[PDB]
Amino acid sequence: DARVGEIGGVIQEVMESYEVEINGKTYPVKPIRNLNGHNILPYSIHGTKSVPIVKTHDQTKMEEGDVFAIETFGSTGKGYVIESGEVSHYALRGDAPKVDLRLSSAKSLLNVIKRHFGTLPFCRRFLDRLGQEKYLLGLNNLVSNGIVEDYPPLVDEKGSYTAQFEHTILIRPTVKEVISRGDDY
Amino acid sequence: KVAHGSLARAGKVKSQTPKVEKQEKKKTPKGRAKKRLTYTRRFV
Amino acid sequence: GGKTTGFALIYDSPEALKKFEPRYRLVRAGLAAKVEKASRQQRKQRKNRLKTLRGTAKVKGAKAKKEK
Amino acid sequence: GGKPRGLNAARKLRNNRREQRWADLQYKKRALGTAYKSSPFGGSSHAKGIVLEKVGVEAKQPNSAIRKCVRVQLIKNGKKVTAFVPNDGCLNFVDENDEVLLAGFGRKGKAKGDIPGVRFKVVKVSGVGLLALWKEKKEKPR
Amino acid sequence: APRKYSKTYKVPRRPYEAARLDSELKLVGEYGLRNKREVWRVLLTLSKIRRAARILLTLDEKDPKRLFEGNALIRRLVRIGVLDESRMKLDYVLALKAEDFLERRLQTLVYKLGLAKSIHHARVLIRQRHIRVGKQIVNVPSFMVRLDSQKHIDFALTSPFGGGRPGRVRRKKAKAAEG
RNA sequence: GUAUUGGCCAGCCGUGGUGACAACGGGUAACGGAGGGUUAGGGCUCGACCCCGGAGAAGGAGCCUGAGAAACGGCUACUACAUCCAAGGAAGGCAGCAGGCGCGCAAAUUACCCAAUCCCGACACGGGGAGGUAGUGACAAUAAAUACUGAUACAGGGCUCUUUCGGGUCUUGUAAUUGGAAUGAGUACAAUUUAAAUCCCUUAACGAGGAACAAUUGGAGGGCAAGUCUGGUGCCAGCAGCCGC
Repeated sequence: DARVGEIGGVIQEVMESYEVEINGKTYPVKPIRNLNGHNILPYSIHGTKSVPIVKTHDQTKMEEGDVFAIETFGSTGKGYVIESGEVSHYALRGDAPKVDLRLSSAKSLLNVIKRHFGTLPFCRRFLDRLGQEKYLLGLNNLVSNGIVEDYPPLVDEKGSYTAQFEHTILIRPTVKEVISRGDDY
Repeated sequence: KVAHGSLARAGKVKSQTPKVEKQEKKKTPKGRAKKRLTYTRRFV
Repeated sequence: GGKTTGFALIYDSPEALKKFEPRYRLVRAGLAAKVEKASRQQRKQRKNRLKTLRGTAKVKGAKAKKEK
Repeated sequence: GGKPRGLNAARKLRNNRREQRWADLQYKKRALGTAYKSSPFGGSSHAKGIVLEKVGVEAKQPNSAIRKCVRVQLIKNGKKVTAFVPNDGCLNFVDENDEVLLAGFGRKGKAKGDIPGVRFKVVKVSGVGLLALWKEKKEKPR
Repeated sequence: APRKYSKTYKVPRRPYEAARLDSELKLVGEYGLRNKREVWRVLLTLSKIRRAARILLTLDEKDPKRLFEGNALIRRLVRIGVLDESRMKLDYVLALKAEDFLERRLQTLVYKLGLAKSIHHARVLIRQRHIRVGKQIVNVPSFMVRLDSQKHIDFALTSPFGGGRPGRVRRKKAKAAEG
C-alpha cells in the first residue's frame, strides 16, 4: 500500500540535507532526476513499474508478490545524465517485430543470441568467448532494424562525481525480505 | 527508418567541455575617458 | 545664488488684515488657531446615515423598548 | 503605353487601378484578412499553449541532424502546432505540461532554414524565460 | 494632447561606413565629447537652418516674406557668433559647416581664454560649480555662449579658485596636519 | 394630431419613383471630424482615446413630474442573472472613483483635500471621487556622472647642430616611480516649498585611492567594422534573416 511517488519524496529530502567539500569548494548533492529503480520480471530486468527518486505524482502502488530493485544515485553536478561513449551493452527485445533480413550474416547472429542469451543482456566480450569475430556489421544491422536495443554509457558533466547503492527486496505475502542485505552494506 | 532517432544525445558537447575561470584584470576607463584613449591610438 | 524672490502684502490696519486674509495664512503667522475636525470619510459616512431618520434624529433610543 | 489621357477620364483611371491592384500578392493578403482567419495565431504576436510530447525532426537533404522540436496545443483556440527549441541541450529544461510561450521565426509565415514544416519557437517555459535558464541566471520552480 | 515633445537627433541610414566612421571620431576627440549623439545633434540643428534658407532662396527677390524672415535668420546667426559680419547674405548661410557651431560653445571657450590646460580639463570644471557667465553659475557644457557676453566668463565667487574657502580635502589635510 | 411644416395619420382619386454617371443586397477585426506616422515632388497608412458632434447605461417597450427627460445614482411590466427570510413577504442594476473574479501576449492605490481652475443653491458663509496633490510606474521625450593635472626615466614622432651609442626643443604612451588639488552618489542641523507633507532649489557637521562609490547588450567567412591565435567535439552535438559551416 506504499505509494511510489511519496517514497520518492522521502528519499530526496534525506539525501539533500548533506553537502561535501571538494578542492576547497562546497557542492550540494543533487539527485539524478532521470534515473529510477524498477520491478524485476522472470528473465527480464525491466518491468513496467518505476520507483522515482524525486517527488512525483505517480500513484501506482506496490502489491503483494512484487519484487523491486530500489536504487538511488547522487551527484555533485547538474543532477542529470546523457548518453555518451562506446557501446558495450545490448539486449534482444522480447516484443521485437517480425522482419526479413537480406544479409545472411544477421541470420546467424540472431540464432546465436536466442539460443544462448534469450532476452538476457549480453556484452561484446560474451561474443568473443563464443568464437564470434566478424559480427559488428550484423549487430549494428539488428539495432537499426529494431530487433536489438543498445544502452550507451550515461555520464554527468565533466569533473563531477557520482555514487550508487542498490538492493533487491522481496515483497512476500507474510513479511518484507531484503534479500541482498549483507554485513558490508 | 523505424528507429527514427534518439533524443538522449541532447547537450552532449556543452556538458563535456572543460571549465576554465575568468582571470582578474585591471578595470578599463569608461564613458568619455574611453573615447579619448581610442582617439590617440588610431591617429597619434 | 544669494538671491531670493517673493510676494508681500501691506494692509491699512490690523483689523482689515483678519477680514480679507484666508484662514490658512493666519495659522502660519500664529494670529488664529487651527480648526479641529474629523477626517473627510467619517464626515461623509455620518451624513448618509442620517438620511434614514425623520425628525429629532439626535436621540433615537425610543425604539429600543419595542422588543421587551 | 495605351492609357486614357483626356482631361475628363478620371473615372477610368481610378477604376483601372482598383481592379489591377489585386494582382499584387502583399496587398491581396491584407485586404482579405487571411491572417485573422487561417493563421493559428489570431493576428497576434505571441500565444500560450500546453506541451504534449517531445518529437525529433530530421534536417533537410544536404544536412544531417535531429532538430528536436515539440508539440503544443494552444490555450486560446485548442489548435495544435509544432515549435522549435533553440540553443544547445534545452529540451532538458522542458517537461510535460509546462505552459510554454511561443513566437515566430521572422520569415512571416514560412519555414526558416533546413527545418521542414516548423513556424514557431519557444520563448518562455514556466514563466522564467528560456535564455535566462541556459546561462544559469535563474532556477526553474518546481 | 496638452503636452509637447520633440527629439533632437537623427540616425544615419548606413550603420557601418568606413569613410563616415572615422570622420565623426576625429570630431569627438578634438572637442572632448561624450559619445556620437552630440555630433548628430549638431548636424540636425544645422540642417534645419539650411532647409529654411533653401525655401526662401527660390522665392522672388524683395519678396516681403523673404525680407522679413531672411533678416531675422541672419541677425540670429550674427548675434551668436557663428557667422562673421563681413558676410551678411542669404547665400552665405548655405556654406556654413559643422565645425563653426562647435567653436562657440562654453567648453571650448574656456580653453581659448586661458583658465584651463586641456580641453578635457575644461569639461570637468564646467560640471563642477566653478565657471560662471556674467553673474549666473552655469553647469551646462553646451551653453553656446553669445558674442557680447564673451568678456564676462570668470571663476565663481564662492569657488576656491575665485575666492571662497579651501575645499573638502584641503581643509582636512590642513586640519589633520595642524593637530 | 403636433410647439409648427410634412404621406406623420384617416377617407376619396391618379400610376407613378430609383438605375451601367453602378440602383438594390452582402462584408467591415467601421462612431464621424480636428488630426498622428513616414517624405524630393506626387503619395501610402492609422485615428477606442484630453477638442467639437452623435448614441447607450444587462436586453425590449410604456409613462409621471417639469421651461426642458421617452431620464435609469426616477417609476411600471416581461425575459436572463442574483440577494434576505420565522416560508406569510421584501429588495437590486459600477460602459461614475477605488477594489475583486473571469478572460487573455497585454494595462496602477479599497490613499489626502476643497488651497487652485470652475459649477449649483434662498447664498460674501454650505457642497462637489467634477477637479487638484501624492504612491506604484525603463510608455515615450530633454539635460549628462563613472575622473583631472605636474616632475623624473624609457620609447617614438616634429626641427636643428648633424659623425653613429651625440646634444638643445615640444607632443604622445606607460603591469615606471613618487607628488598635488576638485567634486556629487549618498547623508544630515536649518530655512524655504505645501490646505498639511514629500521632491526640487539654497546650507552647518560627514562623504575616493582599487579585491571601489567596479556598465552593459549583441558580434569578429561575405553582404557589414572587428583574429586564419590556443583547448574540446568529429555530418554527432549545434550555428545559421540569405549564400553556407
